[PDB]
Amino acid sequence: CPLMVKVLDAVRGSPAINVAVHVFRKAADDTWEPFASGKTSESGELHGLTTEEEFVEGIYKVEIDTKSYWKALGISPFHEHAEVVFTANDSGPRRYTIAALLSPYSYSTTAVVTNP
Amino acid sequence: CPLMVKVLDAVRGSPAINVAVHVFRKAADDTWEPFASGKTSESGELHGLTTEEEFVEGIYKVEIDTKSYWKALGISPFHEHAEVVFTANDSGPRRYTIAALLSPYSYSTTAVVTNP
Amino acid sequence: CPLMVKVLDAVRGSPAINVAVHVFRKAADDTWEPFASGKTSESGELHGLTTEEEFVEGIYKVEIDTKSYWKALGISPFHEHAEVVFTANDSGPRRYTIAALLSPYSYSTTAVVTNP
Amino acid sequence: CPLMVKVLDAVRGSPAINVAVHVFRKAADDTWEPFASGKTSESGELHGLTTEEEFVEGIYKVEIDTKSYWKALGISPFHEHAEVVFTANDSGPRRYTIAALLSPYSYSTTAVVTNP
Ligand SMILES: Oc1nc(Cl)c(Cl)cc1Cl
Ligand SMILES: Oc1nc(Cl)c(Cl)cc1Cl
Ligand SMILES: Oc1nc(Cl)c(Cl)cc1Cl
Ligand SMILES: Oc1nc(Cl)c(Cl)cc1Cl
Ligand code: NA
Ligand code: NA
Repeated sequence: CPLMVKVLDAVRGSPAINVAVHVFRKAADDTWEPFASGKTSESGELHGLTTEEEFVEGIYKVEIDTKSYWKALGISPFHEHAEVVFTANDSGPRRYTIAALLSPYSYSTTAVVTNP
Repeated sequence: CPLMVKVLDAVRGSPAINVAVHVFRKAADDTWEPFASGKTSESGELHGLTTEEEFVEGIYKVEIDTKSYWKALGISPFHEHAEVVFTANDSGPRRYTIAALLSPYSYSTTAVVTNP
Repeated sequence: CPLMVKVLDAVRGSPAINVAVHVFRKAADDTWEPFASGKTSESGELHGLTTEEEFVEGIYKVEIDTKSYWKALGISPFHEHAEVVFTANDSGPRRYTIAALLSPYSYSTTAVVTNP
Repeated sequence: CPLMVKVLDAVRGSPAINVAVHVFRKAADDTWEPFASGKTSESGELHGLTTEEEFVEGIYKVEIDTKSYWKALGISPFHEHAEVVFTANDSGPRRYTIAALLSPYSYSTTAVVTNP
């Protein structure tokens, strides 16, 4: 698991379950190419997006579909989604956890980067 | 003012209005002495708490009555209050803004310390 | 202004000054069109981006050049930029403040939407 | 583990290791009685503070010693500590995770409450 996403709900005090996440990687022509996608589990975690072999150097975009999450709960939120954009693996392989804390008009994101 | 407090609501995307705020100063016997208090305005801001003459170096505590705020909106929150404890230092810049961003099960706080 | 952007620095406890901000509007073909831009002032604020006449309903993206900000302080940051994507809706209140709080490996953003 | 504390460092993009945490419980005479203490591990987590039997109903204060953490790293931070104050177990036993994200002039805290 070189790439993991974890999402929490600041209104309910709970993991954010069933949040859709789409990952893109910037291509040689400067467009965002689809790279991996999934949804958070009952623990708010999304595991298994990619592998060490496939997760090469690049600029990645992790799109967290916060609007779909809030609307599936019947609430009207402010943001369309949360985008986390970063260069990965430029000094060799690392393990990345992208965490997000969600409210209807606010979110926070942080990264935990470790060296295996 | 040397000290200003600003409170925001992450659920509704609005200032947090009519929130009670109490400021205390640590006394020599390690107890908290009342220092100043008020309620946030329509902009979420509380001005006029103290003066330069009165705001000497020391340890201060800002207590924000977040539980009453959420209950008046019909929401059951997690925290009893939000407390911000810091040292005022004359070497640093002269004006302190204590900002807090509120959700039912979370809050964040940051200090903006500037010189006019 | 109908749209204002404010950026704060969580490491130094200060406004984030001279941060580049680009605003885009989603066009009918799903591409991002340049809409407005500027640099934050000494207060961390960027005023005057647009007018009521120009700021019609639609999807907007605010891109904050956080990577350049940290590099000019001699700090290597995680994110390429911070992006805030939202729908402007005439039914809601009239003035939007997009606030962001920056650290090298995290950021938060909140929307304060008010009526004068 | 009915009570767990997790702490992250937003400057380093890492767990906050070796953070001291003191938990207090409000006594019948309205004072804060020491309840449990410990320090975060290499994963930023603090396990084993208490037991189901001992973690009765009450108002608890979780004090996270952020100043000692930053100073042990040679940095001068703003806050003395972070205090998280909440009523626990008022509707029967629950499991509580208190999470905190730290920067020198800012912190965020959230709670995850689950029913075993
Ligand atoms: O396990 C976890 N990991 C991270 Cl990174 C956060 Cl922010 C929160 C939790 Cl509970
Ligand atoms: O957590 C926070 N986030 C933002 Cl965006 C602001 Cl302006 C202030 C705080 Cl304390
Ligand atoms: O003036 C301010 N405005 C906003 Cl919107 C935030 Cl989040 C924080 C501050 Cl200090
Ligand atoms: O402010 C915060 N932000 C994030 Cl992303 C997590 Cl996981 C936890 C907290 Cl307290
Ligand atoms: Na390289
Ligand atoms: Na009860």
